[PDB]
Amino acid sequence: FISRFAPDQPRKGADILVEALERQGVETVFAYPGGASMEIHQALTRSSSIRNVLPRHEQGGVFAAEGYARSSGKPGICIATSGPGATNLVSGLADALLDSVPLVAITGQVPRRMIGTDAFQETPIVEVTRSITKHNYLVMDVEDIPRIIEEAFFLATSGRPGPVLVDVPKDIQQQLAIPNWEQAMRLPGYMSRMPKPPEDSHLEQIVRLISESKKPVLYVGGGCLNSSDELGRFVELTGIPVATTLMGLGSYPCDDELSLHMLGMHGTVYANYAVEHSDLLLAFGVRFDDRVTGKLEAFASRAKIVHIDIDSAEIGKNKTPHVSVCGDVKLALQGMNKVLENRAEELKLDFGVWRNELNVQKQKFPLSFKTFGEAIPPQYAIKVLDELTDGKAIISTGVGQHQMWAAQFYNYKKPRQWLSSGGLGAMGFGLPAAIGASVANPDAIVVDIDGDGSFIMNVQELATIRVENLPVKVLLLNNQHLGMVMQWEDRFYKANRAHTFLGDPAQEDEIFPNMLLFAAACGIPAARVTKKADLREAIQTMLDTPGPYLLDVICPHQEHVLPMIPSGGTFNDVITEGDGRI
Amino acid sequence: FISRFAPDQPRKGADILVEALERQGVETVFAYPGGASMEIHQALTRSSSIRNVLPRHEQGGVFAAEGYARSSGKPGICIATSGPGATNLVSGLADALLDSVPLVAITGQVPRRMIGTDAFQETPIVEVTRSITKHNYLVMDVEDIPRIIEEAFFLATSGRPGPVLVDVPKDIQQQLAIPNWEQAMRLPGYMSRMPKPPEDSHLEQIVRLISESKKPVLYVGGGCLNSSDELGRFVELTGIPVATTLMGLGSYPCDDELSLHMLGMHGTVYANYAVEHSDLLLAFGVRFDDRVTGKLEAFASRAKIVHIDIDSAEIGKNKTPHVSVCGDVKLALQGMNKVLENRAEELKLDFGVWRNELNVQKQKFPLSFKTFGEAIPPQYAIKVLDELTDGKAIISTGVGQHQMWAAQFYNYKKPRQWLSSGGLGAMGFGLPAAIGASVANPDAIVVDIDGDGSFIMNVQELATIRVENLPVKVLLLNNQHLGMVMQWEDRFYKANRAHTFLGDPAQEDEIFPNMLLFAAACGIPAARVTKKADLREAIQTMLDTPGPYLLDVICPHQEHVLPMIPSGGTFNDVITEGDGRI
Ligand SMILES: CC1=C(CCOP(=O)(O)OP(=O)(O)O)S/C(=C(\C)O)N1Cc1cnc(C)nc1N
Ligand SMILES: CC1=C(CCOP(=O)(O)OP(=O)(O)O)S/C(=C(\C)O)N1Cc1cnc(C)nc1N
Ligand SMILES: Cc1ccnc(NC(=O)NS(=O)(=O)c2ccccc2[N+](=O)[O-])n1
Ligand SMILES: Cc1ccnc(NC(=O)NS(=O)(=O)c2ccccc2[N+](=O)[O-])n1
Ligand SMILES: [Mg+2]
Ligand SMILES: [Mg+2]
Repeated sequence: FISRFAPDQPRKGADILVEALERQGVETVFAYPGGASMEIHQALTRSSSIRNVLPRHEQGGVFAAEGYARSSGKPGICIATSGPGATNLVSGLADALLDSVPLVAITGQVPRRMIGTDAFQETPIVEVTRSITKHNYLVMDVEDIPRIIEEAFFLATSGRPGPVLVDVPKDIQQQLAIPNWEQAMRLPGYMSRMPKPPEDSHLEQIVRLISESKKPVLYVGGGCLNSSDELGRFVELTGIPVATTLMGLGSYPCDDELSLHMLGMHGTVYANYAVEHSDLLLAFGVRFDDRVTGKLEAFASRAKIVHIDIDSAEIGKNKTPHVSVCGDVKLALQGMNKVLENRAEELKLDFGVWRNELNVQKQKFPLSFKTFGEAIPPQYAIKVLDELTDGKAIISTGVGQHQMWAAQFYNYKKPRQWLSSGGLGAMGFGLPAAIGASVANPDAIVVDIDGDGSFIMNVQELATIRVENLPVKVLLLNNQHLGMVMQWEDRFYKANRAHTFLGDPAQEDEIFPNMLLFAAACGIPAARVTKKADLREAIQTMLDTPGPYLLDVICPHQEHVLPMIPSGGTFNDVITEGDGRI
Repeated sequence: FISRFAPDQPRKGADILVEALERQGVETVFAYPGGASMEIHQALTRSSSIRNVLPRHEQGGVFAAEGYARSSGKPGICIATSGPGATNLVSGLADALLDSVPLVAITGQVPRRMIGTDAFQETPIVEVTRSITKHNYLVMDVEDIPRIIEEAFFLATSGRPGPVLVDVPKDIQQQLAIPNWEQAMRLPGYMSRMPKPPEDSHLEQIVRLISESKKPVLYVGGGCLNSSDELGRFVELTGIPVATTLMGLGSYPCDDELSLHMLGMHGTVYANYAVEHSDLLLAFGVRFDDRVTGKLEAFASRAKIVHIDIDSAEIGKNKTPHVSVCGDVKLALQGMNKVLENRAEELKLDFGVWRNELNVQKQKFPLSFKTFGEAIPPQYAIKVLDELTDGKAIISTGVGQHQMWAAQFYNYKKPRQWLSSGGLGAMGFGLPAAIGASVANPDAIVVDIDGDGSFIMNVQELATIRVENLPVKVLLLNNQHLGMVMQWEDRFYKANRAHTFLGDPAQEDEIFPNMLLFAAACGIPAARVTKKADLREAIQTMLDTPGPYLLDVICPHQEHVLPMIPSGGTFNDVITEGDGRI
């Protein structure tokens, strides 16, 4: 590593922190400047390897860092000033923690001598973010910067990945010092309980259970994002069907005959059927979240549960397993793969009768949508995008109906193609997320499947897309409503509208606001499409036009995401029919 | 009070909470719906007295409630869903606490049985907001709703006003119960240390000090917002000049001969002079914040300090006073006014020599600006707005250069005409704040003096302005930069630009983005003005056109806010000359 400073020569704390980032392999930050972080931004300009993407609001900054992180496997880095800068990161951090996204957040702070005095732009950010980050730090000495950054990146990326925040007082940024880069990390506790490689004692007991079962199911989630090859090989050696959580899409290719697609509340009927009637549940890298389980005692009630997780706090949290393995699923699969490879003819595994039993359910209840006259079905739009991009686009989304359809109707080949807020479910995620994805993946098609409710929340980032000259494609499914809330309104509150309409009550038939004009304000080419016939061409034009593009897709507002298990329900409660129409 | 329910008849917790609001005199909420707050929104629709203004992002919601609160003296109410809804309020709460703004925030939460399980859209909001609210609550029983709401509004509005958050679990919203409205508030500690009326022992000692002083100064702040009459009478009985904090503008009319205008870092030279050389400092409703004091030992170092504050934790926090009074400044002035009225001829007060000494400073160093050819001076634009509105507009602002000029160059007659984020200094405040102001004041001219950096952050609220048909006027001082950061960049970092340019580096002379097109997207009439000559007419057109209006005012980017005391400095360090030019 080549420094920009002599080994014996003092420099500012701000300059130490930036070098600390360079030494971690950081190439991009998302930083919005302010009083308490100016020094860091000054140090940033004199770096040649780190580029800064300036957002227009710091919530854009964080979600952009998440996009960056989710679409690459690298940690996302964002920087903010004290006070209002810092607090605007809060939703992103909470989002990153719940979805296990590696993130390092750096915030400026008032000078140390003023911490606690309610100074200009002061917020006890360490206090505020304690329950919503993996860990955080207040830097109280310039001597500590090398050690804290190293710890921050280590903690953020190791074990169960998560957000780490580092608060840096202005006077520390200014203090001249000589950094020492060979300090030991002060993480003795965390480091002592980092999971060991799985030994064969546990792994052969699982292969034993597989060979003894008649109806096995793979329940696969966000823990498997780095184990696509391993899981691939595991399936071809067992022939066990694969259900997936929303966070796990793409781990196993959605367009394969062994794929049961997504399970859960808006999961496919056949996936939930498989899990309902399975005798062996192989839960790899999941957290038995309420959205997939529903009522707990009814979830895989006839199943022998095997649960592999890198977090011990997750094992036996919601459903208590029969067999458990604590550690990396990649290694567990690698180990299980060898056992299955060696004893292949010794086992002669055949799950034909079970796989077939599922194949009839896949036909009796496949994913379906209605086409009404010339109106665009949102589902069909996503199918056309899938066909035209050849299933190879990076997709980010907002939250709601459109998010579920983007999950249901696009066929993700690899993981890290699907970027979405699952745990927290934060609106205004898709657009800034797309920015991060595109900066991390300069040669890939990046499409933000967004809703008009979500899109508008962080519309200011269209300024960012244009200025940063990024080829973000926006497929806006415009249905004039907060659809997800409207669906629940329709089915539980006698269709009584409670502030879910997003258009203008005066001109109730006019599309409002005009999303094309937002795009024009930022010099981004845009088109609107209303007839289904024009769709195939409109989307093709979006893809072909160089640089950013917005396509406003008008959809009938009364479509419903199906299937649906009402919250806290069972597989028997599954709703497969109906909409907000007549 | 007429209820919508029989006294003996059960109803939902959601319906109890809404009635609790009606019983408090609530007429407006700012609420964005979601999964965990649907029930509240359903209960809201069946209320006939409370209207809901739906924002497009919940940070808009909070700042709108702040606008409402700041421009009326009533508490502002906002409602949000769990998780991402709740976290998006965070900047508003922190803002409201630092500026002492009465606010009640209600958030939905996951059902009680799931608190702590990282459920769908769960955030420990009570944990997160503890250090940034006056108080908060987790409701654990439907029986507690009447008592908690009453406590919430009491705490939010009594003593030193502030934000209070009430977290309400979904199952509590659904539970049927019969509310009891006569419960005693469980605030024995808070209620026992609520300040008593000031007795004459203290007040005559102050009048004694006034008559003994030769160079007295009134240092007046946000504590005086409800004491404009009392302070008015106090001045006409003493003839003591009035300096003001940013939060206190309008308490004493800026356009009066006894007014020293604003003091502090961007305060007038004569105001800071007065305070520097005063022998008696009358600090009424201020908090000796670093922005006005600078280096503490040098601030009024020759002055006898009298400090009246409703918060005992503020008295002797930063500067230790000689004499102090703990309580309401309105009552203290009322008491002091009688003493001064009775002993008028007995004292024969005359501060001519001191007032005159200040009058020469007011001439030697008045507020000034340069006009460059045909380009618009931002200062002059605000002067024209002042003249044309007759000084009677409600003004909200973003944060930065434009905020200081809106403070310096508009002459506020009454308090609660000036709405601005002072303590936290949050960008994207001016626009949603204006919405709250206009909903609270349907017949007043409401103008948001905003900057292009700040404006874009919450540009989505233009959808809100239009749909809610509110006559918000937006005077956008567009200088293509984060000006305040740029000014500091110019004077401390050799003009080295560190991510402060907001336009497009490709088309560097084109105004970017096009703010008129944002306004058009939301069907809001808009015009751009570049030549100074067209300004008088452009602004007049903004005022005359019914409904919302945006005026894009182009300004040379290298203007500097003056005067300026570099942070942590003295009156001797005052900078009165220069800009970002040649
Ligand atoms: C408004 C809303 C939703 C509607 C989103 O509106 P959209 O128009 O963006 O998406 P669509 O459903 O119509 O396709 S879904 C939802 C959930 C699942 O909690 N919420 C509540 C919600 C409210 N606020 C934020 C920041 N995030 C949220 N998820
Ligand atoms: C960007 C910025 C400022 C520039 C604001 O840009 P504007 O264009 O809106 O205003 P102007 O100065 O050019 O007239 S001032 C400032 C301070 C005083 O901390 N910050 C840092 C800042 C950054 N982010 C938020 C939410 N609030 C802030 N105050
Ligand atoms: C652009 C700009 C505007 C206003 N202030 C500043 N910077 C500072 O004030 N720096 S500072 O002196 O260290 C400071 C003193 C008290 C509170 C906060 C800060 N601060 O956040 O930098 N920078
Ligand atoms: C619009 C919409 C979408 C999804 N969910 C919901 N509501 C619920 O799920 N209600 S719920 O069952 O009480 C619930 C269970 C677990 C976590 C969170 C909630 N919740 O926030 O309402 N509402
Ligand atoms: Mg929608
Ligand atoms: Mg500007």
